[PDB]
Amino acid sequence: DAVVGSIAVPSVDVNLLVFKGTNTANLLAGATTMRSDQVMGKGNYPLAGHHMRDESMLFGPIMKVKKGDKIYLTDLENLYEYTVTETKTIDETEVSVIDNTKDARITLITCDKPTETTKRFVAVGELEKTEKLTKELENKYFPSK
Repeated sequence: DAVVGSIAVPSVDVNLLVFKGTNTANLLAGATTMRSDQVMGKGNYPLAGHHMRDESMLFGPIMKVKKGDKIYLTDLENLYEYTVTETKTIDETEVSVIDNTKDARITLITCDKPTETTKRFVAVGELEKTEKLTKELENKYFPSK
């Protein structure tokens, strides 16, 4: 499989699998990494997720994310907790929001519409804490089916 872990935003009912690489195959599977080099809990961790007509799917609901909602990320070894600090709409050409940073952060990227658009909604969250993933934490923040 191409799964590397999970991401969860409980305030907007987002609970998805994280895939390695943003390609046409992984488009509807879940959240997808955008750089080959990005590491969880370190630098910038950009993730892309499609905005479908069904607003509840994938990264659709992160349109309604506010600061400072929690974003949970895991590689099934560690639980990485981020806190939303900025939400914005940008043009798709502004690739700068994908680049790595010195601060530990997560960058959620989705289309601002389910239709064709050159505009992207971006949610940035700063890392607040890191801890070992346990059964209880996994089931709490990344719960099943």
